[PDB]
Amino acid sequence: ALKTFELRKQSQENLAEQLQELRQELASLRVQKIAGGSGSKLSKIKTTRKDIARILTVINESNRLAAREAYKNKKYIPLDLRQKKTRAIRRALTPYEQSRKTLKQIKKERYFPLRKYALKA
Amino acid sequence: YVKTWFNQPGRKLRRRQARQTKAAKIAPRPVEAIRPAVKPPTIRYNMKVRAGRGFTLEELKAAGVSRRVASTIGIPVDHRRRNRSEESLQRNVERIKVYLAHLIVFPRKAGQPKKG
Amino acid sequence: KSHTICRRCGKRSFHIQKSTCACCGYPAAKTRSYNWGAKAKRRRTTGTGRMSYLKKVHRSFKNGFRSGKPA
Amino acid sequence: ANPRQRNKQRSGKPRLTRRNANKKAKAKIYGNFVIQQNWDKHATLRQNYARLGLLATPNYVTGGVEKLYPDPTLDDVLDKEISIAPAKTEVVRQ
RNA sequence: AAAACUUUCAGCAACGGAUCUCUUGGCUCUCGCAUCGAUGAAGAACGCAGCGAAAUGCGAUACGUAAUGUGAAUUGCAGAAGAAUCAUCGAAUCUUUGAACGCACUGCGCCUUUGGGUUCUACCAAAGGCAUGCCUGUUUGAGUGUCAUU
RNA sequence: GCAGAUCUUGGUGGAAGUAGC
RNA sequence: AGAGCAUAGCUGUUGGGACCCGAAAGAUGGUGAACCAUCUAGUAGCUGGUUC
RNA sequence: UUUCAAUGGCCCGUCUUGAAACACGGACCAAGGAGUCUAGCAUCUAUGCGAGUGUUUGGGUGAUGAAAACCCAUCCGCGAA
RNA sequence: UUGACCUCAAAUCAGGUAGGACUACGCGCUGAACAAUAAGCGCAGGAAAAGAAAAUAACCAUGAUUCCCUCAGUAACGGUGAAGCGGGAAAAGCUCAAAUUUGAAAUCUGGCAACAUUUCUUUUGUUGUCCGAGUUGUAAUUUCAAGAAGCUGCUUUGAGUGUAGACGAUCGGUCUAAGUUCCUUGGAACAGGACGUCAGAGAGGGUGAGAACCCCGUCUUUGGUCGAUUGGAUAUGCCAUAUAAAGCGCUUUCGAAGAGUCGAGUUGUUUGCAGCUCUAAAUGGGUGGUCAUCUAAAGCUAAAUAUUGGCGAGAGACCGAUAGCGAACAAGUAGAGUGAUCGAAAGAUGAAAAGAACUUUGAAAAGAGAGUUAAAUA
Ligand SMILES: [Zn+2]
Repeated sequence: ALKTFELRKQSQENLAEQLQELRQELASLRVQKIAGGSGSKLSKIKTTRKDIARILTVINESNRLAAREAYKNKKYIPLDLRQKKTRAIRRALTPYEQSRKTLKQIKKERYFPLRKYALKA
Repeated sequence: YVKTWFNQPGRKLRRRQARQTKAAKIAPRPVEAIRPAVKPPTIRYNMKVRAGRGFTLEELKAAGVSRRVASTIGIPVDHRRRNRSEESLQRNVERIKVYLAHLIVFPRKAGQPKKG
Repeated sequence: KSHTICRRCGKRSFHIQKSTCACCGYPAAKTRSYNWGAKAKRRRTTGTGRMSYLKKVHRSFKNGFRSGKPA
Repeated sequence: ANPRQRNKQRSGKPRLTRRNANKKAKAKIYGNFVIQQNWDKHATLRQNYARLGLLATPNYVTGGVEKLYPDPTLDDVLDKEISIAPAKTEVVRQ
């Protein structure tokens, strides 16, 4: 099984060039197994499905990372490159605008803030 | 519907843990604010003295504490209550004055621009 | 017959003449439920399906819906 | 018994168990550093305030108080000036 | 009157599942917490497990991939030697439906872009899109408007 | 704490190898 | 020249489903005069039963 | 224990009825199966204190389970009047 | 005419947002029967609602809301049934409209361009510029508790950004006492007997029968340690648009206060509310006993409170397979019904499958000789 470590230090075109070679290989084993396949064929399929998944991950990981870099310091970015969390969290007041106060209130907390004190018994 | 009190000892513990939670945040200052001394409003109870809601503005002015400073050092203000007699005024003015004697107010850092 | 499958609940309760499901209230947007159908509600409420996304939300609440990559 | 709770009983997935049950342990003190150093973690907040010489309540207490060991006129209220108060403890002096 | 037959008793064999013992279940109480959805939810359908009775898990990356941790398993078989039908989990993926949204509800489409191809103007395929109400703004054009207009 | 409730659930009989198919 | 107050138990009694099984329902909301779910443990002077 | 002999012995429950007659219920066995919990009131007994009496709304406190036990500030109820 | 303004439309224009689900608790609307009752419909949150007096009272007066106890089974009403006071839990207050900034719209959204920042390449802002909004009114100031404007002399001050350490919270790792000695029984020792050990650990579970010392754990831990993410403070460097902004004090100057509402008549629902007709005032108006009290017709607000649901957790004088959830197991499954809906029965070989090889009879199922096991009376 190819490791993700050396699957992440090559370009996409050759990385996509590894996609179809694994695709027909998986397809070929299915042809062999329906005409008589040993236990290795079941594993060789099982190994190659995860192997196809591993390289598909690094294609999608790198493609998104390319999109994230391209849409850095942009005001509006695609919905895919955005936080999800929950729907209500995305609608709540941001911490900045929850901290907004009128200039009347700023003068209250500047001249008369809650003091730190103690009572001697 | 029948209300049951099986959470009675669990409410006692929960309320005590809130007092400990509150005291941890505000370490040396009292867990309660000082309350005035008032007299209940009936012929059945006007001889008793109990605690009020807050000190009147005329009581704070005599004690020397402004209504804006008062809230910041744990002295509640009751804009509704008034002093119809000199005994209520003096009973609660002394209460504020005693409170100020036993009070340590820790200094605050102040923004200070260079000139002007 | 008088009923066929439903596009929303798949149960054979979709009337042909009215084109209205007798089980889930299709094609109306609000799913058909009644407070006197307590047992019926327990047969289709949350938790009787995959709950695929809701399970993900419960798993992600512990760390505050964090994102990014670990160091 | 619920279909939602039965669902996670029938699953192989583990519960989102959170071990948070810690009773009888009191909140740790922040805010003042002087109070934090001299604050013991076993005693109540009444016992710690009294030991450090402070007042937990400037009013009455609405119950009994623990007993561990057996014990052995407007002019003079307005123009007066109370002479502060002594510090009973080294913490209050600090 | 013996046999048979009938009755009673006992022995053994059936029948049945009581009782006893327990038990990864229920029930009740208390405590902590606040977390669904047009960034597609709850639910439904259809698929993937080498076989799995179901059930569970997962989504064409299909009983999962990445990352981290533990460090040698898996197991009814089988299978790999950073293994694991493991745990954690911040990254990716997540078929058709469903508030379900191009029109319809099987199909029929629209616009744009991209590409095919040995059939290159076009055609075809794919992708991107294409619901409604309402709010802020942008752009454009009408008016039977108010004027401005020596 | 059961012998009854045309009691509840389960098991099992005579009718009967009968009625019959 | 006050005998109460509190708790526990016993007994009686009045409410709650009120010893158990029992009487056509009616109403609300649904499904295709009918059917289904809930209110409901509805209403019983009466019936049957009620354990050493 | 079985069986024999002598003597005796009407089927149980319910309702009815002086009584029965009755009419009901009962094929058999196992398991389940019906005066319970709670609020108020009154009598009686026990227990505590007694012109008093009642800690548990709550507060204090409780390191060995801390929903227990222990402690009681202000009221209030019922009595005394 | 050009051209401004007001409209009325359009765009697969840019940025957004609503629906559905859950619904234990919560807030509205609606509603029968046997009562804000079930249902039906609408809408939220971690709580909701309520909430800083058009409130009580008649006192030596109280002082937002909410919840508990009491008042009290009382007043009142016709069996229903409160509230003021009183005792507790918790406490926190405020924001607009009505004033000329008028010596200067001082205010705001957006586009664009840089610079930052992050639970986060996902987040959130700053600065500059242009456009738009806005004078039919955006800021500062004011909210009756006052306040404004002057005057006066006392006391005051950051919506900045880093570093360091301490103190907390949250998440994930890591650290941890002592018999498996001897004898007997047994298939097995975890039993009995003997001799020992540990114990801040003699909870519980597993292991071939009752295990503190075989194993996981338990105690230490109300912590040491390693990281990660964070909160409020402290210390300190830098920056600071202060020609500014406040509190208090004093007056030969001023002081705006919410209308198809209040209220009146009348008709319905359950006094409140609703319709309909009419429709106000300015020491006025409301509610109380001439007097007292309050200041409606605009808005926000934590905590104490609730919680058969959701994410977990710890328990119990509970039930023990006809019980306890319908469901201890393929359980809302099988199955039934056109459909709405309805809806079961069913737990236990043994320590180990060692699940009966082999021979033999039979068409087969099975049987018999054997065989395994402490036991096939498993
Ligand atoms: Zn349907």
